Amino acid sequence: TVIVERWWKVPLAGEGRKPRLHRRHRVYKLVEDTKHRPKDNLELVLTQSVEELGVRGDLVSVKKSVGRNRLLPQGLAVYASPENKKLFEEEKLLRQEG
Amino acid sequence: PLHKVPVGLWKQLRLWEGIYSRLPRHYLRSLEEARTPTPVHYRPHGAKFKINPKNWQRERVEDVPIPVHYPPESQLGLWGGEGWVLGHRYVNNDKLSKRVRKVWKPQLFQRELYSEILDKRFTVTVTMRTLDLIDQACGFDFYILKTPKEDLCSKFGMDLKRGMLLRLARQDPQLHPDDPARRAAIYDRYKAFVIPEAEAEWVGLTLDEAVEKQRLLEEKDPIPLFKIFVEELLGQLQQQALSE
Amino acid sequence: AYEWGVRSTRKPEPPPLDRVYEIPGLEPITYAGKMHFMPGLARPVFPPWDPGWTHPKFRRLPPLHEHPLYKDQACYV
Amino acid sequence: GADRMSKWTSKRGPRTFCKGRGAKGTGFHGRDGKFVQIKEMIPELVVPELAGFKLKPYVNYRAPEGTDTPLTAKQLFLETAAPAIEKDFKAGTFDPEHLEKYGFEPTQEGKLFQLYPKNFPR
Amino acid sequence: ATSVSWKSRTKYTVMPVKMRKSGGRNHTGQIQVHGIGGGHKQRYRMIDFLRFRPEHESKPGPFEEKVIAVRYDPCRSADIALVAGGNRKRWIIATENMKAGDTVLNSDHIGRMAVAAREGDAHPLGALPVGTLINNVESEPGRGAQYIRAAGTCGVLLRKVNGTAIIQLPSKRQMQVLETCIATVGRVSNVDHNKRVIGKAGRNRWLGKRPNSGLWQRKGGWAGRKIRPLPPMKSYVKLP
Amino acid sequence: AWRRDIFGRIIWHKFKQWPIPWYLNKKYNRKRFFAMPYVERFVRMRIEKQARIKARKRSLERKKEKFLQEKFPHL
RNA sequence: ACCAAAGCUAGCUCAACAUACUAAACAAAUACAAAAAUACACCAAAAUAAAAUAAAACAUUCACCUAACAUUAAAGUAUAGGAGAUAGAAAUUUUUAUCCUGACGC
RNA sequence: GUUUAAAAGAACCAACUCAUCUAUGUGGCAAAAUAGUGAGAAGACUUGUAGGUAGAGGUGAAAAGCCUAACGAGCCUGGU
RNA sequence: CACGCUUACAUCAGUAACUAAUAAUAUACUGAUAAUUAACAACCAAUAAACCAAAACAACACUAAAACGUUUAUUAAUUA
RNA sequence: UUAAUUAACUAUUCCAAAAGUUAAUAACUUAACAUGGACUAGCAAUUUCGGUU
Ligand SMILES: [Mg+2]
Ligand SMILES: [Mg+2]
Ligand SMILES: [Mg+2]
Ligand SMILES: [Mg+2]
Ligand SMILES: [Mg+2]
Ligand SMILES: [Mg+2]
Ligand SMILES: [Mg+2]
Ligand SMILES: [Mg+2]
Ligand SMILES: [Mg+2]
Ligand SMILES: [Mg+2]
Ligand SMILES: [Mg+2]
Ligand SMILES: [Mg+2]
Ligand SMILES: [Mg+2]
Ligand SMILES: [Mg+2]
Ligand SMILES: [Mg+2]
Ligand SMILES: [Mg+2]
Ligand SMILES: [Mg+2]
Ligand SMILES: [Mg+2]
Ligand SMILES: [Mg+2]
Ligand SMILES: [Mg+2]
Ligand SMILES: [Mg+2]
Ligand SMILES: [Mg+2]
Ligand SMILES: [Mg+2]
Ligand SMILES: [Mg+2]
Ligand SMILES: [Mg+2]
Ligand SMILES: [Mg+2]
Ligand SMILES: [Mg+2]
Ligand SMILES: [Mg+2]
Ligand SMILES: [Mg+2]
Ligand SMILES: [Mg+2]
Ligand SMILES: [Mg+2]
Ligand SMILES: [Mg+2]
Ligand SMILES: [Mg+2]
Ligand SMILES: [Mg+2]
Ligand SMILES: [Mg+2]
Ligand SMILES: [Mg+2]
Ligand SMILES: [Mg+2]
Repeated sequence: TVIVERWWKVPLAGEGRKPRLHRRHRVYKLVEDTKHRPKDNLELVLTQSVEELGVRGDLVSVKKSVGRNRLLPQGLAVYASPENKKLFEEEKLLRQEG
Repeated sequence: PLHKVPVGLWKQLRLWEGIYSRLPRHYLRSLEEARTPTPVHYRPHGAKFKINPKNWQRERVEDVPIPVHYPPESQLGLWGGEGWVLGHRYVNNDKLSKRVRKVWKPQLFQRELYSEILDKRFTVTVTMRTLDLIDQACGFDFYILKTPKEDLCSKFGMDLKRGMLLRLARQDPQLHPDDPARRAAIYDRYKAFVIPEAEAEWVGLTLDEAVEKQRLLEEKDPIPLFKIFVEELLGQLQQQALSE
Repeated sequence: AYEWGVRSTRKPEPPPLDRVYEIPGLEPITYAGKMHFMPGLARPVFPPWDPGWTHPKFRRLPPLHEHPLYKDQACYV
Repeated sequence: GADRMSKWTSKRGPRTFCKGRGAKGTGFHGRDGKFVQIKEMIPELVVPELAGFKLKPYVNYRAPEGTDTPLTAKQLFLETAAPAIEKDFKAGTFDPEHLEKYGFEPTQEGKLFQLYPKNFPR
Repeated sequence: ATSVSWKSRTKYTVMPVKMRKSGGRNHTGQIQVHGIGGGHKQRYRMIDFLRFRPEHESKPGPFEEKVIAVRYDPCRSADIALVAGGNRKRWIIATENMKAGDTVLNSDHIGRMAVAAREGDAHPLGALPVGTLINNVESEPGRGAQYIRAAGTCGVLLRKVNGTAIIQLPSKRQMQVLETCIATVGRVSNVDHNKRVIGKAGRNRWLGKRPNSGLWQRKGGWAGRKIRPLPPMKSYVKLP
Repeated sequence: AWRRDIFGRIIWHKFKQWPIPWYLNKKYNRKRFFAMPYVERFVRMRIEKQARIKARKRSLERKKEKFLQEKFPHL
């Protein structure tokens, strides 16, 4: 994904009308490149016992490549959303008792 | 000689007239509404007013969406709502230099994505922003059901949405005839996007497809006039019998 | 080996089915009702057309093994 | 050079171009290259007997004409099927499930000269 | 419009089929190769470059065939030879001393003993002596003799190490392949093709070579006697 | 059937008798019944031309009525 | 005296209203080489606007340039400009229905 | 047709294909002709029908030739 | 005869004028009436196999390797 | 073209992206495609040829 910005400013139109663009308004400057920024980490909760990451029921941050190629398609981990986090929380609550 | 109605409303008049009017009102309103898509390439600004760094006064700044082009090959995949950016640039980042036309294209990837509701692996040409939107929505079907048409901008995505909505509304046992418990568990975690059947089959349809479906639903053979004549004769005979 | 067929002169493979045909439990909207092509609609796959009444001249040729004189031992005529 | 206003006919073309003037085909090409005519495609002109037919191509000038009354479906029904249907309803034998005896036909492919596909020329 | 190729023939045919030459014209219609066209009417003789090809899959053992006749071929520089084996005939590229009424062997059995290298023999490279002259070599086992075919041209087997054959091509370059690549032993027929003398400008028009353009172009940096080192050995063995 | 040919016009296309269905006929398959994105301009042009013809015919009738009224003051 | 000149009509142009916008004809044939009744298919395609002008030149730029929001004002203001030629808002204001439509247009 | 064991990109010379030289013609027979006179004439040959290569190009045995009578780059329309 | 123009073709009548680059009259104008008749020509089988071996009087040859074809088995509506 | 601005495309190379491989944050490869940013050359794109003599 590329991020571009206009050189010449566009005159305003605040009455719900579309801005009156011109030929020179097509001059774009590449102000940011998303593929060049430092990539973030993907946090996932394991549903099985992985040798590399850890035991079942653990939240770990792995790189997006492995997170999308190994854990999710094979069912080794699920998303870190609260809907799936509540299940792990109740599983831990039931496990730590007996 | 002038047009009484301008050309800007001829499409709206053609929609309000013809067979287009016989379409369901929910689909008509879904096509009428014009929601601005999410900023995918241009970076928007927060506040509506801004202090001019040169003039030191308040001025209203309005966001102008940058026109993007979607090739027909984007409709066969899920590019997350982006496409080809056609524009101009100044070489060497200097205004006084020449003007050069440029076509920025997204980095395409041949990826296979598995869906839970349909239980099939589709080889869809998605991009890094598509994968990031998927991981942000925490689910392929979650992303499909949450992102609207104006954000998808993909006929393939609209077809996926319509199919999974029809499945959720009909409670199709064909999902897992062997595991009804698993079928119910899959259906329960998507109960926030339940849409009735009267509208679940009119979301991922274009104008021509909707017109064709309405034509197929309204297509009936002409009733022979013998039936109408026999009905009128029976009515007259009943009236003559009751008037005696 | 080297196959004596050329991709440009061979019969082309039918185009890939539209993305509406990969949606389980959904009937695609095609142009089979209007009996003519229109852009934007799906590609209707038609069943094998069977000429219920046998026409002599415009029918396909029956296979070799269908004939009653078809035998397993090849004869060198 | 050439013309574009006159109609493109069979005489303004080469030997390899032989377009028919509009006649209807009556057969196909055989085996040895000849033309095999089919007796089922040729129009069999069904002409009746005009010997005992007492009618002339002209009418008497003293004969009066009639008011222009186009025959319509309702009048045809009232003349043909209305009496039988009314009699059956008065007798109590009317059946809305079967109306074939009054002249109504469910489909057209049953008889020879169907109406909607228009199998007969004239 | 776009032109259609003449090569629509899936079945193999011993009889020469007709061909439609096209002078420097691609499927579009523009001239892409200068100096081709206006040639004599020529047929096309189908050549089976896969030498070791059994007739029936029931008996895949090495097989012997007999040469019928060695004829001239207008498509290539070498002379063709019709050879019949079993119930089918085929055109192959005749070697130097291949005459009418000769015996040709086609084998793929690799053995610890070296096999006597004849001219008609077609054995894998691993079973041939380390100093032989071969031609019509292959790239992969079962791919086809894409390499040397010209009249008089012949490569030389150099060494065999770790189950891998090394040959030297007419361009003095080394080619490393697997020992299962079937090749024909000996030199290609018509070794006097380079010694020929075109008598007049008419023979070029007969063969289909239009003359060069007359635009006098000054020589650039490309011209000159460039003494380049020998390129590295080209290997086809996909090492893990 | 009411068809819309490539010329943007609406025609009453009749049906012909065929021994094969519509999806197997070479002569009928390569016929196009739809409007291209370049035909709307010509459709609008024809609409404008017809509107102009009707307008000038109306003006002619109006002026002729005026002329007749000025010629015969029988009112 | 020949050659000759003169008529006032066919009709158009500009607008306002306006049903709400590809007229009538479509018996048969009409995207085979159109007006040819008749056989196992194939059908479809997009990718920025350019310059001729000005800046007495010409490279950055050059209103409209076949994309709707109209009108009275803000205002030719803030701003954008080889800071040159030129371009150019917005916030915020005004707009009361119908008939009275024909022509100091040929 | 003739010379030649020759169908030898041989030679004389017809139909045929080009156009060397001169004379008429220059709003002429003709927007490139006629007459006389020349070269090739079994081949790198002429020609009938039909298809393709399209102008930021096509093509070119380079003349910066030809691309429907004006080609240092065709014609029409639009910008105009 | 093939390609191309469509009636300019044939009979009667007239040419004061229109067309012939001029008169006569008339295949080149005007009006009317009739016309080219198929055996010649156009359209007028596939499905797989057997099929290497030139045309030049073609006996047999050279190189530039050469257009032009039958038989077999299954289906080709059967009737001026 | 040894003039001034430098395109698109094609052959180089590099980096980023993606696919991945090894071990207790580290090192390495890219078959056909393939995006963005830099490098070398062709194909080349626009413009001009100061004045008194
Ligand atoms: Mg305002
Ligand atoms: Mg003309
Ligand atoms: Mg003709
Ligand atoms: Mg003719
Ligand atoms: Mg007959
Ligand atoms: Mg050869
Ligand atoms: Mg060759
Ligand atoms: Mg040379
Ligand atoms: Mg030279
Ligand atoms: Mg310019
Ligand atoms: Mg200027
Ligand atoms: Mg000036
Ligand atoms: Mg401009
Ligand atoms: Mg500045
Ligand atoms: Mg200045
Ligand atoms: Mg000679
Ligand atoms: Mg001279
Ligand atoms: Mg002469
Ligand atoms: Mg003289
Ligand atoms: Mg001579
Ligand atoms: Mg000479
Ligand atoms: Mg001779
Ligand atoms: Mg130029
Ligand atoms: Mg050129
Ligand atoms: Mg020169
Ligand atoms: Mg010169
Ligand atoms: Mg010209
Ligand atoms: Mg003429
Ligand atoms: Mg005269
Ligand atoms: Mg006459
Ligand atoms: Mg320079
Ligand atoms: Mg230049
Ligand atoms: Mg420019
Ligand atoms: Mg220039
Ligand atoms: Mg100067
Ligand atoms: Mg001077
Ligand atoms: Mg001087």
